[PDB]
Amino acid sequence: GPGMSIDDYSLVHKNILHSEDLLKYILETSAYPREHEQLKGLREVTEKHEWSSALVPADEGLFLSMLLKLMNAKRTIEIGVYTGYSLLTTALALPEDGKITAIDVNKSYYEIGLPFIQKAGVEHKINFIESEALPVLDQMLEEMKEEDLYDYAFVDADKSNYANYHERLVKLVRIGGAILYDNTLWYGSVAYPEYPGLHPEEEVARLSFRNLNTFLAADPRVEISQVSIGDGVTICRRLY
Amino acid sequence: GPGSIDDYSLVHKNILHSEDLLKYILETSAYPREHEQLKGLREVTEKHEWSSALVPADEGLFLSMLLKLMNAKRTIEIGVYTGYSLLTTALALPEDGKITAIDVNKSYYEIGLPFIQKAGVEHKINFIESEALPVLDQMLEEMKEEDLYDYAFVDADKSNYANYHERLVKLVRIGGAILYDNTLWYGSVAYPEYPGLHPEEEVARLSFRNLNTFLAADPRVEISQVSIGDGVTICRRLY
Ligand SMILES: Nc1ncnc2c1ncn2[C@@H]1O[C@H](CSCC[C@H](N)C(=O)O)[C@@H](O)[C@H]1O
Ligand SMILES: Nc1ncnc2c1ncn2[C@@H]1O[C@H](CSCC[C@H](N)C(=O)O)[C@@H](O)[C@H]1O
Ligand SMILES: [Mg+2]
Ligand SMILES: [Mg+2]
Repeated sequence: GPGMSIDDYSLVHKNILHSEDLLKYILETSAYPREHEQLKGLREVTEKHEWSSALVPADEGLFLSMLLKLMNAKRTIEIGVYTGYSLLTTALALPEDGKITAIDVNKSYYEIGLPFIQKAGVEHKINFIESEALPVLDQMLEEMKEEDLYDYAFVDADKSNYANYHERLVKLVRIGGAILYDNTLWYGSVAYPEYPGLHPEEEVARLSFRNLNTFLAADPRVEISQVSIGDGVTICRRLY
Repeated sequence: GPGSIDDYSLVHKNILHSEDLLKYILETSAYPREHEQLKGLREVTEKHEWSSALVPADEGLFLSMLLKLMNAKRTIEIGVYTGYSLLTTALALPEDGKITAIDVNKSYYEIGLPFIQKAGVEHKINFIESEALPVLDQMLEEMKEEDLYDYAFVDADKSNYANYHERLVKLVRIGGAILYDNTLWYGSVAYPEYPGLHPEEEVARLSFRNLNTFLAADPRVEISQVSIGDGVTICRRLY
């Protein structure tokens, strides 16, 4: 209730890889040398923030950048911005005329990263909307034409609500476009029907992801690839 | 020379934190999406002496997804074994897609060939039985700019990836992808020394540490090292 925290949360310090040494090797060898100076800055100030556990990591970021470039994405939607690491990643990867619709309930987080976005010279690509994501997506469904469908969506907002996001995004991303769901392995806790001692919010997210992973594997509208990078990323490609 | 598969130390090591997590991914997200003929090919390969070299099913779906997202049409596969990643590629490509597939050992390919045929995609594949570098070098002297590959999957002799790279950054189009398989070498690349390895395993481990450093510094490409399977490094040609 009234009072003032993130180790009432149980999964903060876990990782899906076998050792922290392997993760550090990947980051130091392959990610940090390829990370834009302004992503480095954004990440380092986020690492001191209360919710740094939620930050998209740098090896995952370079993978998002790679996918965006390989598929020649130009119009994207970013749901769950936090301090803007995945958003700046996207903005740097897109061509100069790329356009991003960015949605987050808490703009104060975004203002932490916004100076780095500005210095990188890519703020002009970003339309930031401070809102719960689902009302925005529902309004887009009434607004958008087939000419305006998105090439790519990155989904990283309310971890209990991805299935509802998916029902909108399979209509807002073009045929052949990509929807990426972040955190679909939820620190490994999805591997069991029951799991001990999580925060109620973490447990709701865990069950949501177990149900989402099963549903997406069964969903004829997409083909999928669940990738054990970061905390699990499920790539979906719209078939019809 | 004077001095086998069951001599390797690392074969059963996971890069994920538990076998249960890996099995979850495979049972939930990979096997339900694996083509019947890929399942059949995997099952016979699991029984083979060199099953440890098999590309796993979750990695397969990731390769397939990359191929479709980038609209690849012409590809090269280096290191075929029984054909799992080759069949993945051939199913992913359009009906008129084409693959150049190179392996020193066609007998391995013939294990998977019946499944490739039943999948109806053998016509996309030009299988060359040879060491890869002589083929790649002959391609360099014949390749026309308009025939450059969209995508290359590199999974052959581990100690030789750096030599393959020097050819492939010229054989794949600008904006095209070169994927190197096994770049985390079961996690053993994470340390300067790693006891208990077969001599060939240690050669590969050192080759990958050098390669990973080299690729991260190579201005001809952008890269992303992905902790899927045994590590896959995606390269994108810049010039
Ligand atoms: N219903 C909702 N709609 C939109 N954003 C939400 C939301 N519920 C939570 N969020 C936001 O989702 C974010 C999750 S963390 C996002 C991390 C970010 N992608 C990165 O690159 O690091 C938080 O910023 C939180 O404010
Ligand atoms: N110098 C060389 N040139 C071409 N192929 C080679 C080679 N050295 C080893 N190989 C081949 O590389 C393969 C490595 S295993 C490849 C696994 C396969 N990509 C899969 O999807 O499962 C073996 O079939 C081996 O015969
Ligand atoms: Mg996330
Ligand atoms: Mg391999």
